[PDB]
Amino acid sequence: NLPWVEKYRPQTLNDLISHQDILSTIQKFINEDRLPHLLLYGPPGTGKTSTILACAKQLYKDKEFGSMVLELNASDDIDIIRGPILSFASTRTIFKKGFKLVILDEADAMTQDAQNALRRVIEKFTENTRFCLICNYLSKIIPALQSRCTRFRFGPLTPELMVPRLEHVVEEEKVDISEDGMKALVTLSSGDMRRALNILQSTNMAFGKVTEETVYTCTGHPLKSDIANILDWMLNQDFTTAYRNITELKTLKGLALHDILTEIHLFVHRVDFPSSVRIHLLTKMADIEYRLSVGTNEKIQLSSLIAAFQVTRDLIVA
Amino acid sequence: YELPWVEKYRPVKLNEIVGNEDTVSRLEVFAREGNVPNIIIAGPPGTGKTTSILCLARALLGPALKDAMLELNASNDRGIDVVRNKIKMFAQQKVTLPKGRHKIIILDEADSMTDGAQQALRRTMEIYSKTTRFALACNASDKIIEPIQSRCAVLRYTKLTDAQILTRLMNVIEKERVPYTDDGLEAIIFTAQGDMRQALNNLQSTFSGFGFINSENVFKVCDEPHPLLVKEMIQHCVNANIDEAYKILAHLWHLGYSPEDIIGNIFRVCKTFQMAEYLKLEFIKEIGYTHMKIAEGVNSLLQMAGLLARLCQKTM
Amino acid sequence: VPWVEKYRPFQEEVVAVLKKSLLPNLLFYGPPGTGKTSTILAAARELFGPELFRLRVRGIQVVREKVKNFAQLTVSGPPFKIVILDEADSMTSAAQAALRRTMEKESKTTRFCLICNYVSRIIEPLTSRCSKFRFKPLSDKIQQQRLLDIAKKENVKISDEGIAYLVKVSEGDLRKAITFLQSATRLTGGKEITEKVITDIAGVIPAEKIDGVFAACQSGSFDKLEAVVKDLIDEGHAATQLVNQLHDVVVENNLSDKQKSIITEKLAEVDKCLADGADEHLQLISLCATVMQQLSQ
Amino acid sequence: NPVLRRPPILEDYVHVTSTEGVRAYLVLRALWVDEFAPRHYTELLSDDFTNRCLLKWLKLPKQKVALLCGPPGLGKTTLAHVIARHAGYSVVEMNASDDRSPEVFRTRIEAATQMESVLGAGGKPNCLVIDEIDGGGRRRRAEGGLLMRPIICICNDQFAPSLRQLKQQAFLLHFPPTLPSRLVQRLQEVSLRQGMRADPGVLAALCEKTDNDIRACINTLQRRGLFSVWQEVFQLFYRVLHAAASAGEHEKVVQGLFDNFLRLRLRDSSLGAVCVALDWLAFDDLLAGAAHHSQSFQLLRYPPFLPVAFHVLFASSHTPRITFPSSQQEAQNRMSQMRNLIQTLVSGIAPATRSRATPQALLLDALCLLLDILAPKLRPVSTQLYSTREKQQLASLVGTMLAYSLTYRQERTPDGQYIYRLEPNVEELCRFPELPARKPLTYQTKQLIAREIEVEKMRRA
Amino acid sequence: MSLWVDKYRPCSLGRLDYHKEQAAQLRNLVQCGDFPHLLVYGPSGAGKKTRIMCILRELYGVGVEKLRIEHQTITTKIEISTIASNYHLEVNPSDAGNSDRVVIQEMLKTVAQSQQLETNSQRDFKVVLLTEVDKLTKDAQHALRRTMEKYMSTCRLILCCNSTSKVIPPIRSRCLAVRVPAPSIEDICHVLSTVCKKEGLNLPSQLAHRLAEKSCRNLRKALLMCEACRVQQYPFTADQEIPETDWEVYLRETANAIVSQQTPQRLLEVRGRLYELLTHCIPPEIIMKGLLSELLHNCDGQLKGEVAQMAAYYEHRLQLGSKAIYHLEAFVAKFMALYKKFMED
Ligand SMILES: Nc1ncnc2c1ncn2[C@@H]1O[C@H](COP(=O)(O)OP(=O)(O)OP(=O)(O)O)[C@@H](O)[C@H]1O
Ligand SMILES: Nc1ncnc2c1ncn2[C@@H]1O[C@H](COP(=O)(O)OP(=O)(O)OP(=O)(O)O)[C@@H](O)[C@H]1O
Ligand SMILES: Nc1ncnc2c1ncn2[C@@H]1O[C@H](COP(=O)(O)OP(=O)(O)OP(=O)(O)O)[C@@H](O)[C@H]1O
Ligand SMILES: Nc1ncnc2c1ncn2[C@@H]1O[C@H](COP(=O)(O)OP(=O)(O)O)[C@@H](O)[C@H]1O
Ligand SMILES: [Mg+2]
Ligand SMILES: [Mg+2]
Repeated sequence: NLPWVEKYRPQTLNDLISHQDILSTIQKFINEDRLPHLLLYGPPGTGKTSTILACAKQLYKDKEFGSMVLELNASDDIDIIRGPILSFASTRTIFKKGFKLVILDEADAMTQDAQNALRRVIEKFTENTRFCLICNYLSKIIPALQSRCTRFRFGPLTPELMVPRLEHVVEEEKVDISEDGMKALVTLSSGDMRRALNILQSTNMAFGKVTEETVYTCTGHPLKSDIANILDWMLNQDFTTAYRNITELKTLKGLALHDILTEIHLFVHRVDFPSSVRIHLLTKMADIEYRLSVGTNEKIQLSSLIAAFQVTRDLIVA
Repeated sequence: YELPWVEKYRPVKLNEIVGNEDTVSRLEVFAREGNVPNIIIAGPPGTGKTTSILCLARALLGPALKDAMLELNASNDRGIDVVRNKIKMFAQQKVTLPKGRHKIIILDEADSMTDGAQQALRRTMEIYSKTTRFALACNASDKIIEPIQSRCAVLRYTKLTDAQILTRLMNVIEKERVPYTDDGLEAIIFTAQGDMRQALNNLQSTFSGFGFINSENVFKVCDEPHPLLVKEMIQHCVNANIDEAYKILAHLWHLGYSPEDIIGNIFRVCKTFQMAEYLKLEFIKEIGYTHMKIAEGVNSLLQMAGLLARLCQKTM
Repeated sequence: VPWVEKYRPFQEEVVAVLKKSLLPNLLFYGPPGTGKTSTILAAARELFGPELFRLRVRGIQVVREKVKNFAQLTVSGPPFKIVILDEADSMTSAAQAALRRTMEKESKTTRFCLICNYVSRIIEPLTSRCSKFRFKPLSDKIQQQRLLDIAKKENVKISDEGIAYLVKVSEGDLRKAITFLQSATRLTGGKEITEKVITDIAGVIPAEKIDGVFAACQSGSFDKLEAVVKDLIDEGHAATQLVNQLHDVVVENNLSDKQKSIITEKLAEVDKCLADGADEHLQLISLCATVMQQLSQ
Repeated sequence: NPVLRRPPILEDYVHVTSTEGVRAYLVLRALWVDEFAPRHYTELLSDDFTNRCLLKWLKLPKQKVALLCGPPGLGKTTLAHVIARHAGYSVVEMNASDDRSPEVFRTRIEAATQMESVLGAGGKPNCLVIDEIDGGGRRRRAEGGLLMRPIICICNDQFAPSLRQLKQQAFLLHFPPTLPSRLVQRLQEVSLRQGMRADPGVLAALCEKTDNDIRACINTLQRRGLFSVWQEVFQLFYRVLHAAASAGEHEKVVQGLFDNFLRLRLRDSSLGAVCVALDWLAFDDLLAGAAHHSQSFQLLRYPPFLPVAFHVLFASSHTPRITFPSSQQEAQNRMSQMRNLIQTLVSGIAPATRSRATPQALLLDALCLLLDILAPKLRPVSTQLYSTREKQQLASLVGTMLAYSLTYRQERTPDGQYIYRLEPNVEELCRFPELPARKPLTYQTKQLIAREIEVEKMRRA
Repeated sequence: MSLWVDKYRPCSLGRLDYHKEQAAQLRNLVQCGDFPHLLVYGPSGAGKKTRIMCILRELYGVGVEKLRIEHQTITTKIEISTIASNYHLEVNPSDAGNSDRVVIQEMLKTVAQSQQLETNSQRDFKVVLLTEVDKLTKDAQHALRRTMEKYMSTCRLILCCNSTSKVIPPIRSRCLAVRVPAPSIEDICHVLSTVCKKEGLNLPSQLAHRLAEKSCRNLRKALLMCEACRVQQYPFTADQEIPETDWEVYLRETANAIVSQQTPQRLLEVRGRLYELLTHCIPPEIIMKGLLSELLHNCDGQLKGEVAQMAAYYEHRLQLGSKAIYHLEAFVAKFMALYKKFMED
């Protein structure tokens, strides 16, 4: 049927979660008419677009919503700034009164000159037009452009404030889910609600049941047991057998060296290494992760990771 | 409704600009003498280039400013034809002015037009210089072609000192009677980064959000990796305490900050951190390399951890 | 006509769940010979029937606009059309981001079934927004029998150990051994395909050269390393191939753990440098110097 | 220490063992110019070789187009205007102020060239000037082969690839700097019109303050501050002053630092310091590359550190004589000149059905080509048997140089002595200084080789 | 037909002097149908161009030798010069700068359209020859492989490059690699003797060995040097003063100057020498390799490894950067520091 990401998209201010302070502030601005230009930024899929749509629909009824809110996306592209945006901002309303509204999804994709043009347009008509700029990276925004609007950071969704939302979907979409399955669904989501919903739907389609092993296989993410085994092999087994075991596991389960390397990073900081050993390991793992980006041979990088660990064994034992 | 403080308290005369004092005095001298040559303004954003140019044009032309001044922005079309058609015809346009006055063409964000547009603008600047003057403004001086700078008086602007920012902010506070505290002023100055526009906008937003201005509210509305925590980060890096530095970094990452923000704030703290100059240069170079890695796509937490490790090993 | 397209084909199960959707975006990866395109074509034919045909897709703006022109069109009514975009990993990062945006605002009418070589394709549609599926490569034994059959029907004079060598040099995937065999029989004229012909075709460095390199490293005289590296470069062998083969040799020798670790780390650095286009001769000289320093103690 | 000999009693752990198997455990956890513009030939200034030699060519020895070269400030813009005024000819000038379409080029130039004047017969001849040359190139070269009235295009380099195609039909002048010998006096009679008094010493200082720029000296009757930051960094917190006062241009500061730090003589075993400085320079290069490869303006906050990096490293008392950087610019323009010479050489050789070798390979291996044409200096005289079998000799050399289009031609230095230099002039492209200089071929031998080349050209029907 | 390099270049595959097994394999490949795209690679001066010319000679008639100058333009407009014949076109697209992808696409379009104009007397396709493919950009190589897939039936591609490191795997995965190793010392001796004998001369074996070892197994270098030493003095002796190119000598003198004195003034002099080297458009990698090679002749055995590793690291940094002198200067300074430390200890 309809994918659950929009099939259960929030529709009112009450449906949103974990941002109650931000929603309260925007509601106060709306009620007191002091609504300034809005700069919303954060990790992907935390409900920024849904939040601003909910606020706009609260302020504007659907009869006039189309004629008083110009929703646009930056990746659809400078002519956007000088064209539809300028035309919309350069006239007052059609039916209602008050300020209009422009929502610019994925604002970080605009070029610097385009951002300067947008800044000039915004300053020209700040009285009767308000701009909501939505982006993932704040650093992509020209400092002059971000000096015209209030910045709101939408942090990632903490589990206990996003678990109940998933439970409603489970009650609605009849899929059996275990406790460890739910925990793994939260962990792989990493505060991303869209990711959580997509993983849930893909797991349900693949097997009809949600469990830690099921979701880990569906997403291809390595299991914690596998990472522990790899760490134990590097710390204990000799180089040849450690390489054989790691290569066999990786080719059997289709693991990716990036996820592997991230998980051993987490374990390295979890375990109690000596300070110098930890520094050496961090420097190395950073170097390997850099090497993967340019597109090197993965086998050599994996063996280099093993090498980085294999050196410490004599150092740690002493 | 009320105007934004960045406009409600925009200076209207060159006498009330807290920017580079020598350049401001030079602009006042140009306004008095009248026959100002073509001027180019470059520097950090929001230091008052646009305000200075507008005040100069208003002082020079006075009541004739309505029809003797032409202004183009990035919001307008500054294409190869526009400079050939609008600029040229405006230059040819007949306007009677006092002896020391000339038609002023203002091109803010002058760095934004292409190479061809500026090449065409060259001759029009050269020909009609007897009656038309140009007031360019840009953030990066390298973007405008060398002949244009050769036939103009390039006027550099700099990031305003914290004293000037404090004076302007305190003036605005007296205007608005906003309650404050020294910690809030230090925080707003730090968030300003030498930018009057940024400082005023942040102060107005902070006052709107919470009224009384203190460091807590300032960092609440102007959310960023807190400079203090970054200070303990760098201090731990100096003392080679990699574990504590990682603890702070992991706390910041779990707070959800993007790695780009964290690294930028780390470098900003490394500006004023009291620590050995050679070691500070080493740290700056390493942070620059890590920021290279971050900006080109490799933005994992592992990269920041490697940064911390290498900073720890720089002190050995 | 190439023999790869002639005979290109386990995972018929995924077709059933696609037909069960009566729809997350599909992502198919794995070794290229796993028949992913054939699988998705068969699934589309089964789901939509013979009377419903569909687009298949090098630029990014043109691709995305064509996606709008198709998905914007209505359908007779089945409800959702699934877009292919094979060779997804070949797309640049900006192109992949634009394609990700194009995936939105069209999910209400059309869906996407991307085909790529896994992790090489960028993150934000790879994580969420797509239902991933891995296509396992055929087992080495089955590939050996398949290549034996191909040699028999195409009367190629190659021995069984030659087939094993051929499937070895085509590590982990099919249709590379097939095209290697076709090129080999066309170069040899079909008279005989020896193992050295396969070695030359695949670019593999002969093991004797690796043995000579190791002997020079063990000698302890830098002049011998200079001479052997000069000779190896003069032979035209790519430095990446030398790095790979010497890596495979080193990782399974009887060298000490410290020596193996240092040599493999140096190999990784050299491979990274070669990825950026550094000079082959200098990188090989440095790697052999490190190997000397480890082996001379 | 975190290492444990034996596994912990009540907390999680991971075990690590050495190569031998000793084993250990670790816890896991969780205006004026027009007024005083020259009127006739009497208003020209001294020490100028352009106005004194353009008139001879522009009289009615048969060149078609002109060119501008040399440094500015020589009055090249008013050169043609004054020449036409002296000769009575008309003047036409253009620029890029109008849209420069090729059809527009035809409209602007065909009328100016091929049409007479609606006036008396005296003013009918016209002079044409093109400004800001940098589609138009093919248009200017199209009519340049069959026009009558010469046209001047404003430029500074004679080695531009587009300009040399027109340069071969140009009667170029020499462009010496215009000395201030008569500048001071010329300003002196100008002061009579102004009515303001300036001392002759003050006038000379003003001439030197503007590098003898007449355009600025006239307006004086009404430089670059990059040396300041160099003085701040090279000689004596302290560093915070630099970051708060180095706000100028950037790349030229980098070039000055790169060109000046070696001249400074703080200490001779400072190889560590120069290594660190070079590391910083490479870091700046990488920053410049990456900030453009990835459009991240946030990445360029660091390069301001490079002047600070040279400080502390090279800070000392007053000592060095800081000079303006030109080594990088000299290297860049000389690179461009050598590359243009490469294209000029290869354009007539490799496409010519022969020379199956890449230009880079030819470049690295062009020295032996000169050695292969050493030739015997016995001065052969007889029309037969030129000192050796001609087939294995000079005839083969002539065929070789004809394949490569190499020729020897007459040259005359300003000293007035006959010189023979190979026309492609690849010795500068191949040979290097500071090495044992091989003796070149004699003047008579180059006469000889040139005449066999001339006869072989007509022999190959 | 004057220079020994071109005069004695063989015309057909059958008359080659070395790698005759590869010549036979190429003859078998061209003899059988379904000619694929080729990726010829090897060190410079090994005969890649000669081998490709002989492949064309076997593939088409002798008329392939009748090359013609061709000039073509592309949209953006950029005009480039090309070399073609009545069955094939040869172009180095890398000379067109970063606009190489569009010129590759346009040239392939034109060749594909033109081949259908009854250019089928012997073969049903034209040959598009690309030199120095390694200098192409990644997007250019992607466009190249895409167009190669596009017009496989109507035209064929032959690629020549000194190395395959910079070639994208997608191109290598769909082209037939033809490795052409540099000929051995003995092969260079025979071909030098064969040229010497066919010219009516006499080359002593010791002189041939000196030429071969000095030429660094680059046959073009060997032939140029042999002709130069012949015109210098026909009666060859074992002690013949064989000349060499000026830039090699200048690089050797630069390395000698580096060794002689480790002082910053000497460092600036070496920088001037490096400016002189780069001016003549010799690639930075060549300068680095030659400098390292001559430096090792003076360094102690225990020091050579550090120097080699430093040279590789700084060359890689130079590849990453844009200003060549910065990294070359850094390598020179680092070498001077290390050599000063070791000589003075
Ligand atoms: N706070 C939330 N509460 C409930 N569902 C949420 C929340 N945030 C996101 N979602 C779910 O994730 C989907 C995607 O959210 P949305 O695109 O609006 O987020 P965003 O943070 O603005 O991200 P992006 O910039 O990627 O569009 C929603 O349609 C909804 O199903
Ligand atoms: N020196 C100053 N004193 C007081 N206020 C200032 C000063 N400089 C800037 N401001 C404030 O900042 C606002 C923005 O300044 P302005 O538009 O002139 O910026 P700018 O430096 O030209 O930058 P940009 O071109 O990036 O917009 C002014 O309207 C004013 O409120
Ligand atoms: N020989 C001369 N006699 C008199 N005045 C001269 C002479 N040469 C130059 N000038 C004066 O010097 C100034 C230079 O004017 P002009 O525009 O011709 O210079 P240019 O050298 O062609 O220009 P540019 O320096 O911009 O390349 C003018 O004021 C001109 O009158
Ligand atoms: N078999 C051969 N017999 C004689 N001369 C040869 C032979 N092979 C190559 N050469 C000579 O060596 C030179 C190598 O030139 P080229 O083909 O450009 O080398 P590469 O293409 O490998 O850089 C050719 O000019 C040719 O004259
Ligand atoms: Mg959203
Ligand atoms: Mg401004």
